[PDB]
Amino acid sequence: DTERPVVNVPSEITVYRGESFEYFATVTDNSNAFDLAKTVVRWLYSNQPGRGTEWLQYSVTQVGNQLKVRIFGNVPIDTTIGDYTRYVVATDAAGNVNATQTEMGNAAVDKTSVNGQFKLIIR
Ligand SMILES: CC(=O)N[C@@H]1[C@@H](O[C@@H]2O[C@H](CO)[C@H](O)[C@H](O[C@]3(C(=O)O)C[C@H](O)[C@@H](NC(C)=O)[C@H]([C@H](O)[C@H](O)CO)O3)[C@H]2O)[C@@H](O)[C@@H](CO)O[C@@H]1O
Ligand SMILES: [Mg+2]
Repeated sequence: DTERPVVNVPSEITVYRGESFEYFATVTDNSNAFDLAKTVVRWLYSNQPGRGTEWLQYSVTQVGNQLKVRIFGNVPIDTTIGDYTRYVVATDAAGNVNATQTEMGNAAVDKTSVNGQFKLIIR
């Protein structure tokens, strides 16, 4: 397996101050096999949910040949509204990833996107 996994995540997901939310991403791979421990939802700079979105939670569950990545949490009532770019990163059993931190950063400079990138919109 040299072929990377593919995340399907909505390009925008909208959450609301004071409310709980739940959205999903799904993941396929040519090998149908994954490293779930290395499948995460994170911001650019580190494998963390990110400043201003520390309450962004996720879980990863395999069902058949797909991963189901639940993206969920409770938005604090006093969170800053606006847009937050975040990433679903998946890893196949062979260690291929859909996007690396370096690919994410280069896309950010160039005003573009990588597979698994999404916009978290807080209202
Ligand atoms: C601080 C800085 O300019 N660092 C750049 C770095 O820039 C970040 O790149 C991100 C890529 O995921 C985003 O483009 C960040 O911008 C936004 C975002 O997440 O979309 C803009 C939003 O308007 C802003 N939201 C609010 C409510 O202010 C968010 C938010 O501050 C952050 O997500 C943190 O929660 O930020 C952008 O800041 C990137 O361009 C790299 C490339 O190497 O270079 C510097 O590190
Ligand atoms: Mg693969």
